[PDB]
Amino acid sequence: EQSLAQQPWVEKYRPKNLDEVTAQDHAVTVLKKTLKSANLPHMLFYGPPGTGKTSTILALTKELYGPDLMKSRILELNASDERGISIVREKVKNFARLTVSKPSKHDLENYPCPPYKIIILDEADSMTADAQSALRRTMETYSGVTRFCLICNYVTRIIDPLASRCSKFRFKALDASNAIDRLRFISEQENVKCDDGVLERILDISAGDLRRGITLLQSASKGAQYLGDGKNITSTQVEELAGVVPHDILIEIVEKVKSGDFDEIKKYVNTFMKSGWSAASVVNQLHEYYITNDNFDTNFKNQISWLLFTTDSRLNNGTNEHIQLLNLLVKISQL
Amino acid sequence: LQLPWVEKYRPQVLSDIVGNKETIDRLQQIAKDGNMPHMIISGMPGIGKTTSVHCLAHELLGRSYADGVLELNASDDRGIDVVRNQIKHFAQKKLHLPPGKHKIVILDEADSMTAGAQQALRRTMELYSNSTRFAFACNQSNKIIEPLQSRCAILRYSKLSDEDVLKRLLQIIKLEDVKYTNDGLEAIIFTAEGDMRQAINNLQSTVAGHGLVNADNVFKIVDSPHPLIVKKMLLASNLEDSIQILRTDLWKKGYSSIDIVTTSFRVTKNLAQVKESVRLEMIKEIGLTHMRILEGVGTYLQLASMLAKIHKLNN
Amino acid sequence: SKENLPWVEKYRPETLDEVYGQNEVITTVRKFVDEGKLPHLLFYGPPGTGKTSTIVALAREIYGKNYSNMVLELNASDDRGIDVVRNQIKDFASTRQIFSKGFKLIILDEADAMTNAAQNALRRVIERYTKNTRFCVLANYAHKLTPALLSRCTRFRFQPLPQEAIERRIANVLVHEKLKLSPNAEKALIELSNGDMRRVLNVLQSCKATLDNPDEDEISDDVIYECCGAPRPSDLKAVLKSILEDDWGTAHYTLNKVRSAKGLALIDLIEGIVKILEDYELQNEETRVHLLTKLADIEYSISKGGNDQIQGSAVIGAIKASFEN
Amino acid sequence: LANKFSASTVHLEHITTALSCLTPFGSKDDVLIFIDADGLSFVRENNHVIKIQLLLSRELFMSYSYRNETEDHMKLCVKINHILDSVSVMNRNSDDIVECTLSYDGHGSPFVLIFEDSFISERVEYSTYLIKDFDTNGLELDRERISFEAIIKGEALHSALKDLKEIGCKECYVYAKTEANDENVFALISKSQLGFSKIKLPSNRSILEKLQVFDGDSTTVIDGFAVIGFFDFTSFDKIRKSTKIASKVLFRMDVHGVLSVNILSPGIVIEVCMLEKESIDEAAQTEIELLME
Ligand SMILES: Nc1ncnc2c1ncn2[C@@H]1O[C@H](COP(=O)(O)OP(=O)(O)OP(O)(O)=S)[C@@H](O)[C@H]1O
Ligand SMILES: Nc1ncnc2c1ncn2[C@@H]1O[C@H](COP(=O)(O)OP(=O)(O)OP(O)(O)=S)[C@@H](O)[C@H]1O
Ligand SMILES: Nc1ncnc2c1ncn2[C@@H]1O[C@H](COP(=O)(O)OP(=O)(O)OP(O)(O)=S)[C@@H](O)[C@H]1O
Ligand SMILES: [Mg+2]
Ligand SMILES: [Mg+2]
Ligand SMILES: [Mg+2]
Repeated sequence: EQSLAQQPWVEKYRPKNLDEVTAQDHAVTVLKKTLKSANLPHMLFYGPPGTGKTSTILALTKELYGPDLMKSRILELNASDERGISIVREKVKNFARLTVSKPSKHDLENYPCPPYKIIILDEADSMTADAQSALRRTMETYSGVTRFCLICNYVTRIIDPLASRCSKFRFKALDASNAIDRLRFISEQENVKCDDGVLERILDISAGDLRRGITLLQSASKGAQYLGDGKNITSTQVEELAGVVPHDILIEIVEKVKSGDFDEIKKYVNTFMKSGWSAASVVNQLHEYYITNDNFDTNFKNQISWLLFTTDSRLNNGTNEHIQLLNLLVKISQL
Repeated sequence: LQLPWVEKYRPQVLSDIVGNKETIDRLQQIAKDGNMPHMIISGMPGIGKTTSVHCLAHELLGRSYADGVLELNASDDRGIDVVRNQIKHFAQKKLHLPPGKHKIVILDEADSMTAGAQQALRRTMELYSNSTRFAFACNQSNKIIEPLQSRCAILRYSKLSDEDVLKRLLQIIKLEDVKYTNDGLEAIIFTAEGDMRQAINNLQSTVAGHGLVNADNVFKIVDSPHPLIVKKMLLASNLEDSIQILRTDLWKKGYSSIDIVTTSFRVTKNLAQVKESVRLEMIKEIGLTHMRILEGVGTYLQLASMLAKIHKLNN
Repeated sequence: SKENLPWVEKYRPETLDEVYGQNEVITTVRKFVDEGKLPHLLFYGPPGTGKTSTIVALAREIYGKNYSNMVLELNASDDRGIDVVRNQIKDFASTRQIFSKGFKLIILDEADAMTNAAQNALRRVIERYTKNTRFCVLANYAHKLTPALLSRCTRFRFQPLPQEAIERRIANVLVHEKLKLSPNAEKALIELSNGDMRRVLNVLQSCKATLDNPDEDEISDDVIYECCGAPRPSDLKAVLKSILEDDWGTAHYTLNKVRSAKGLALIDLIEGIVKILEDYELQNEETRVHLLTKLADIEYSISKGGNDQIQGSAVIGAIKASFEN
Repeated sequence: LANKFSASTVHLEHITTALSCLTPFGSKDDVLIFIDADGLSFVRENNHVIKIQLLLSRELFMSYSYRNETEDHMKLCVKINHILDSVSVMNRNSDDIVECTLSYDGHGSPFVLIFEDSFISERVEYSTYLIKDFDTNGLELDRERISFEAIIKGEALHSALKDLKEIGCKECYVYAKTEANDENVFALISKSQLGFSKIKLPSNRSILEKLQVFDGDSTTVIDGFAVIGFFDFTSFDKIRKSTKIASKVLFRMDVHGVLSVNILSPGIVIEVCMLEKESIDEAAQTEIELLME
């Protein structure tokens, strides 16, 4: 029992077969029917973090080949590996040119064993443009015995020729509408007792990332188990664990911005940043508050939307949170 | 098989070379005199530099061309060891030539020579200038180190005019018995942009394609130079006109965004009409768009935004 | 063996008659080989227009079925430094034909990936051995090619595939397979192709996979949108109408609902709305300037990730502010 | 054995000799292996301009089994560097190795090399790769249009090749001429840093067994005509290792500019086919004529 309970829930509940993948049916159906058609094309999976791309490719390979044959039919490379132009021109090319290994009788009787290998390039968006160009004719020339699978979060980082060569699969964001069943199943398997709506709140907070939601659920379960009171988990505890600013603090910030005094805003922000709140979460909450508020006019909403977009882009660039937050609050106050 | 017209009709003599009339006349004077000094020939591609140097060497050395000329280009080994051994031995060779004649070392595409080899050539030129002379051919004269330039007479070739291109095209047509029209020759000259190699290639392609060289027949295969299209796009007084040009004439024809932005920068560098402040602002906007394209966002929307920003700069 | 191949490779043209959408270039090259006067060639064009297919078909026509013996093909997957040019290419170009089969052919696919030094070394190799050898260069980006190399080559532009050629190729694929395509589905496929045949073939293969019973089921536009996960035209029209007519709350709700209905991506909606607005008749020109600048900024920000809701609100606000002028 | 092909021998000189002969064609590239009832052949090609084929016959192996039925021959491709390294480490104790066996079990299986000692056996499996579209049979001698043929002793040819290599020869010219009174002239003319040099084989039946010029049809012998073949030394010198062990060498040049060298060392037989350069410069032709006259 201890051996099974020695893994984080994200890795513990990683899908084993393509049936366990959720909310990505538009591509899973094609991949599944490929097991019978044996007509797998070159694939380009792209999508936001934690949507099931790596899990999907691993499950597909396992279903196609099996525990034994996979070791000779799969070549996986990711960002942790060296992937320079020389690597692409020598190692990837050599593997793509390798003859298809002979399946055993057990493999043939138990698995389809298609007559080609698979090269997986995870985090392909980290590869240089020249290295990507080095793959163009390797993919076409040896398509009879090799199929390529590129995976990325930013599709624009893939050069246009490679995107053209690969059939594209977009993995959708996992939210409270399409990923609730999997999270509920995971909670039931672990006997996590939670109040109604807690799972939906977790999914809403995760914002399209099921891995984050599973980690949050595991943290809440650990806290509840340590407390050992037998009470159900609450949305307030989930928000606190997720780093969501309490509503009262956001209201105080809003009133300070409405006051319009630069010095008071500066002092309040200086005190607020001591708590360590992430600026991204505060900006997201402010956007949700202001954009959905019915007490403001169209011009104010347009200006604040542009201001929030600029601040979010600057933060994504990796800037000082205090400066950006103070600038945004001052700008909103001058509106 | 039949050679392509570019190589089939390469001139054998200096008299058949058109353009840069003063330069070709000076070369003919040198050829008929003999006292050839170290020389550098610079200019844009396809204007006769290689042809001029080879014809001059042939006429100077007569029957002794085989044993009196050493030719090296970027496709051969030209490192420091080559200078140390092959060029040195050639320059040391004692060859009996007619009075006023010297051995010629032709270094085509000399700009690509390594720094060490160029430095080594200094002593060779200093020691063996009595019996050997060097003819460098390049596109950028400044890419030859100054110590070597100091010993050589500079000769810069200008872009060929429409008149000389038309004259030699008419000669080629007479030789080939090609049916044509005036508008077709004008279109060929316009598309050549002063490069005669391209002019002959396009003439051969048109003659093959349809037999009759018409403007419509010429434009079926050959396209108008895209730098002029980019200039027209940039100089448009209305944003709608610029967008329409970008769409119809560039994007729908398959021109890549990176090529479009690079050409835009090159064209803006030479916009005489515009003011300096406007020009530098346009350069800044083009550079920002180029940076965005290099990151992977090579979309038509980015080019449209660049055009909009340029139009704002104009206003 | 061809059955197991992906459709992009399974339907690669084998003869010049199978290359569509490049009538002028194809006719010129066919007649050149007929007269045996092939010059040095450059094929410039965007991805998936038939450059590699055309050159391979021309080699097959010239040398029949033994072209592999007298054709030297090099691409970006191979090293093509100055040493390679000096030794391998030079030796191949300076040697006689296998059986005196006219001239030899050297194909430099994706030559825009070659270094400046190698390209410079190639000039005199091309010029000196023109009698025995002819060079073919293929490129998507001309700015990477040196002026001398461009001057030495006869240029041919592969345009984006016209609609009619795509329709003919799709009909050929449909007769080959046991597949049925609806006129609206074909229209959507052509619209999303952007003149690239690879995209058409890949999307058609995915659509066939999506069909439960391909022997009798017909592909509709809905199947194409599901396979590509792209927005429908109606969704784009509704979103634009809500943005341009309704209030901020209504527009936000409409965008959220349209996106959540099918898990659409914001970048696809932005591209569709930009295409729609490109045909709008604007009486104020500053509106176009603001639209283009702000939407390009939003696209660039999206390309690096960020917050999705903030970006959608930014799109709404940018459109509203631009049209308020 | 249960393998489709299995050949075992007790002489380790054949394998190392073949690998050494194949080495000059590149230490890091591909080698094609042909397997048939007649024997096992190693094939290499360089730059589509030169080809080498070394044949190990059935007699060379103490045991040879080829049980394949569907196909009369088997084709595979291996990396020469892998075999070179594996044999170099495994052959360090060359005195103790007693048996060497090759095995193969059709497409999709590795090429198995086993060195069997008195009490220790080392087994190595080489992965196979797809064979390039280029056909090695394309570069072949047209047996109906032989321009000339000649038979030479191995030692003299090896000495000539060494002399050419040591002077840094850059261009080679094979000159073959025949006259009356059994007068033969076979020579190699080298263009190098030294200029133009000549190596002439004697007209005796101990270094030049026979020489014939057939006017490009293999039938009509013509006297007074000289056949000149222009080659780049980078490819001509690739036969030096093969000639080192050669006992007799047969040169055969056709009208299509193809030169074939047959090297005979029960034995190891090597075929090297090379292409001639496009043309000869006027200066080179004049120098060659002056040298030969
Ligand atoms: N569609 C899904 N179905 C089921 N579990 C999922 C799904 N997506 C993510 N998960 C869970 O999240 C974990 C991570 O999934 P991944 O497939 O690695 O996500 P991802 O798309 O690869 O994220 P990136 O792009 O590497 S940041 C899995 O082990 C699952 O526990
Ligand atoms: N002035 C000219 N008169 C006649 N033909 C010309 C002239 N310039 C170029 N050509 C033609 O173009 C061919 C190439 O000329 P070259 O002199 O080799 O070009 P180039 O000036 O050397 O350009 P680069 O520097 O080598 S790229 C010649 O063989 C002619 O057919
Ligand atoms: N003109 C065409 N006619 C028919 N099919 C085409 C055509 N162009 C492309 N295709 C299809 O698309 C595939 C790829 O064509 P290619 O010629 O390799 O693309 P490309 O023009 O070389 O683009 P790049 O430069 O390599 S990204 C072919 O195998 C065909 O299935
Ligand atoms: Mg992943
Ligand atoms: Mg030149
Ligand atoms: Mg291509």
